[PDB]
Amino acid sequence: FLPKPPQEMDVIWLNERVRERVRTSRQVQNVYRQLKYPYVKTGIHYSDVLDHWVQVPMVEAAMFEVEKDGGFDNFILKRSGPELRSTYGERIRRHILVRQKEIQKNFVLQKQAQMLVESMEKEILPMEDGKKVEEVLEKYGIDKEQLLRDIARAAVAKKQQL
Amino acid sequence: IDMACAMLGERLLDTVNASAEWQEAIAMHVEEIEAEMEEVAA
Amino acid sequence: SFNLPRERQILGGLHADWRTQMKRSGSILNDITPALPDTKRTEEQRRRVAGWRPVVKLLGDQRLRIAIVGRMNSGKSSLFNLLRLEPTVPGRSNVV
Amino acid sequence: NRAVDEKNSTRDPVELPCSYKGRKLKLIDTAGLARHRYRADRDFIGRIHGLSVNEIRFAHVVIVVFDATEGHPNKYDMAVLHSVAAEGRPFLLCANKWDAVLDQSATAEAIDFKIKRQVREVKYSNAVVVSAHTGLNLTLLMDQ
Amino acid sequence: AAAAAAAAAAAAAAAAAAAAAAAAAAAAAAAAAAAAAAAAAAAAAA
Amino acid sequence: AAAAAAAAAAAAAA
Amino acid sequence: LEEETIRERVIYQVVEGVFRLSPTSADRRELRSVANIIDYVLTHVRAARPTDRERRQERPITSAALAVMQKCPIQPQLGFVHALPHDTRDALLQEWERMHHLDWQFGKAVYTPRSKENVRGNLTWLREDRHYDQRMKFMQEVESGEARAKHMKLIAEAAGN
Amino acid sequence: VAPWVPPPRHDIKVTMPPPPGGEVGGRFGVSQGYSDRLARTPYWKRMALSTYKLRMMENATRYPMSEHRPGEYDIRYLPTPYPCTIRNRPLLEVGEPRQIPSIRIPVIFLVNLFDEAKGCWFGRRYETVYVERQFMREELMPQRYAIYATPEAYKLLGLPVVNHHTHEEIPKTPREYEKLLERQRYDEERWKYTIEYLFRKYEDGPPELLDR
Ligand SMILES: Nc1nc2c(ncn2[C@@H]2O[C@H](COP(=O)(O)OP(=O)(O)OP(=O)(O)O)[C@@H](O)[C@H]2O)c(=O)[nH]1
Repeated sequence: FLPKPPQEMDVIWLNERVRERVRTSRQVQNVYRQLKYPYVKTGIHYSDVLDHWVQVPMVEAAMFEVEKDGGFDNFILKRSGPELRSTYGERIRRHILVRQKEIQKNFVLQKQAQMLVESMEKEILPMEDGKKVEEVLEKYGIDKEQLLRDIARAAVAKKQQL
Repeated sequence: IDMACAMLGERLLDTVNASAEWQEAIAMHVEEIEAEMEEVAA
Repeated sequence: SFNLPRERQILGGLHADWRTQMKRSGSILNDITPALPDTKRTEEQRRRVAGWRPVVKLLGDQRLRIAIVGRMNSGKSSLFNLLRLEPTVPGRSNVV
Repeated sequence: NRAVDEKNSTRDPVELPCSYKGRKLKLIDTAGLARHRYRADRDFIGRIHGLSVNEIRFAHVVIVVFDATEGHPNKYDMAVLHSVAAEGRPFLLCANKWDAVLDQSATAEAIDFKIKRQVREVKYSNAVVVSAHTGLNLTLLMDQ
Repeated sequence: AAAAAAAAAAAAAAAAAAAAAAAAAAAAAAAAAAAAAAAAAAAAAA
Repeated sequence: AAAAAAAAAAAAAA
Repeated sequence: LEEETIRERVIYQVVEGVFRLSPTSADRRELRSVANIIDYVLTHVRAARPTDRERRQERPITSAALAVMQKCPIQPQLGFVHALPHDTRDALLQEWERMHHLDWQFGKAVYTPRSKENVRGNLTWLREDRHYDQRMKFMQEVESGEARAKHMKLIAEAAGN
Repeated sequence: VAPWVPPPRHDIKVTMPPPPGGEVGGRFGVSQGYSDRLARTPYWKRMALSTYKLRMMENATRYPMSEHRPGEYDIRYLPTPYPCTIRNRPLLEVGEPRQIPSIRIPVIFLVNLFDEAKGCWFGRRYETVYVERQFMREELMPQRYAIYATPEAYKLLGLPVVNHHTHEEIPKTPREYEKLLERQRYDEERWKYTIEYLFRKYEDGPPELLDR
C-alpha cells in the first residue's frame, strides 16, 4: 500500500510501496511483523527549461529513473498523470510545459528577428547617406536612438572580449 | 522588433569593422557604457 | 520476433542454494568470521613500534622450540592440541 | 599478538612468560567476553567466551580492561569483575584508550562512582588508567 | 548643533534621492518633464 | 575553454 | 522617525524644489520616515514614466515589417501563460514563501517572461532547432518540386497495386 | 453526478471492443474491456461497416505481450487484472540491505571543462565521459557544462547515436556493479574480445623463442 491514496500522495513513489516483513522468533512458535518504507531522498535537480534549481521529495528509484531519462523535465514529461501520483509532480509538469512553450515562442521570435535583419541588410547593404539610412529605418519601423545604443553596446562587448 | 534592432546593430558593426554625427553618438554611448561598467565594478 | 524478455524465474531475488542464502543472512548463521589478512602498517606505525620499549622482559623458553607451519585446514591445530598437554590449566584446547 | 579494529580480533587464549622486577609471571590474553544475548545467537563466540572463562578460572590475578572512550565501565564489565571475584582471583580494573578519552576528570569520576556503587568486595577494586599507544602507567599497572 | 544636523540631513536626503533617481534612470525623463510639463506628470495606466 | 573546481558551484543558493 | 518640525521644512525644500510633488494629509502623516518619503517619490516617478500603451501608440508597427513577419513561415502559439497553476492563498504567506527558499521547495516555481534565453544545453531549444532545420529542408524540396514528383509516384504506384 | 460520462479511453476499433481500461489508462482491476457503443451497435451494422481484411486486422491480438505497454505481459491474461510486478518491482527487496556503490553515469560535455585543481580536463566539447552521479547532478548540469548521455540527446546534438543503457538494471551490490561495468566495457570495445586481440601477445611466437 501507499501512505496516501493515489490522488493524495504528494511524494513521488514510482514503484516503491510500504511492505510488512515477517520474522519468526528464536522459537518458531510466534512471529513478529514490521512495516518498511522506501528511502525518500529530497531530489534537488536542475531543469534546463526552467533554468533554475527545483527540489522535490523523491526516492532513490526516482533519482535513478531521472538519470536514466536524462533530465528531470524529461522524466516528468515521460511519466503520465496516473503513473506519476504526485500533486507536486503535476505542478512542476505544468510549470515545465509553460516554460517549454515559452522556449518555443522565444525561438520563433529570434527567427522572426533574423528574417527581419536579413531583409533590411539586403535592402541597405551599400552605404549611401544617413538620409537614406533613416528613410529605410522609418520604413521598417525602428528608432535610430536605440539602434545607436545597441550598436555601442555591441562595440563595447567586442572590445571587452578582444 | 527590438531583437531585430540588436542583430542589425551587431551586423552593421561587423561590416564597418571589416570594411560622422552617428559615429560621434556611438562613441558617446560607448563612453557612457564604459563609465557604467566601471561604476558597477567599483 | 515472437519471443519473451529474459527474466529470472525464482521470485523475490532469492537464491536456489540455501548455502548462498545462509551466507547472505550472515552473522546469526555463520558465526565464524573469515580469515584476517595482514593489517596495513604505516611507516609511522612501524617507527613507533620500533621506538617502543619492553616494560617486562620476555623469557626465551629454555626447552626446544618447535613451530608448526602450513596452509589453512592442514591439521596444524589438531596436531598442536594432540601434542600439547597442560597439567596446570585444563581446558586449553585450540579452536578447531 | 595482532590488534585490528575487528570486534573479535582473536579467538584463542595466548600465554607469554616474562619477568617483571625479578618476579616470574605468565601474561595471558583472552579472546573476549560477550553477553549471553549475543552468545546464544552466535554459539561459536560463545565457545571462545567459555575458553576465556576457563582461563579466568585458573588465573592467579585478573585484569579487566574497559575502553575509557565509553566514559565508564559497563554493566557487563561489572558482571565480569564480580565473576572473577566469585572465582576468587585478585581483580584489577584498567581504563584503556586514556590517551584518546576527552574528559579525563569526568571519566575518572564516573569510574570511581561505579566502583563505589558496587556492593561486594568489588567496591574495593582499584581502577588505573592505562593507554596502549602512548604507554602510560604500564609499570604502575604491573606493580599493582 | 541643530543647524549642522539639519544641513547634514538635507545633504544626505539629496544624495539618496539622486542615487535612487540614477538607479532607475529617472533623471532622463525627469529633465524632459521639467522642461515641458513641469506642472504635473502622470501616465494613463490601462 | 572553461575552468571550475570540484566545489566552486552549489546547486542550492548558499 | 523624522520629527514633524524638521520634516515639514525638508519636504518643502526638497520635494517641491526637486520633484515638484504634492502629498496629501495622510501621505504626509505616513511620510515620517526617510524611507517612506523616498519610496513615495519613487512610486510617483514610476507612475509618471511613460506607459507601454503610450509608447506603442507613439511608435507603432510598420506595414513592411508586419508583412515580413506574416510571410515568415513560423508563427508563435500564445496562451501558454494560461496553463501555469494559479494558487489562491494568503498574501503574507506568499510573500514569506517568495522571500525564503519555499518558493521552489514543493512543486513551486516563479514565472518571469524572457525575450532571449540561453541555448547551450537546452534540449527543448535543440529539438525545436532540428525541427526547424527539417522544415527548411522540406520547404526546399517543395520549391524544387521533388515533393510533387514523390507524391505523384506514390499515387501512381497505389493505383497500380 | 456526471452530466457527461467519458467514453472508453481507446475505442478506435470498429468491431472489437476496447482493451481493458488499465492497459491504456491508469485504473486496473478488470481484465475485459467494454464499450457501450459497440455493444449496442447491431452485429449486422458492425459487419457492414467493417471488412474481412479490417476484421482480421482488428482481431489480431498480441499474446502474451501487451500492445500498448511494450515489453510487458498484458493484464487480461495475468492471474489478476493488475499489471505484473516482476519487472516494476521496488528497487530494494524487503530483506535486502542497501549496498549500492557510487555508480557512474555517462555525460556529454558541451564545453571543454578544465580541472584547474588537478591540472587536467574533465572532458572535451561533445565528448562522453563517465562521471559521478552527485557531481553531474550538482555541478555540471546546473552550470550547463554537460548533459546526460541519451540517444535523444545524441540525436539533438547531431553526434552519432549510442544507446548507453544507463541504469537499465540498477546494481544492488559492488559485484553486480562490477558486472555492469564489464558489460559496458564489452559493448564499447567489442573489438577487444576478438581471438586475434586475445592472442595478440602471441602474434608471431613465444617471446623466449623470439631472438633478441
Ligand atoms: N587510541 C588508542 N586506541 C587503543 C588503545 N588501546 C587499544 N586501542 C584500540 O584497540 C584497537 C585494536 O584492537 P586490539 O588491540 O586487538 O583489542 P581487541 O579489539 O579487544 O582485540 P582482541 O583483544 O585480541 O580481541 C585499536 O583500533 C584501538 O582503537 C590506546 O591506548 N589508544
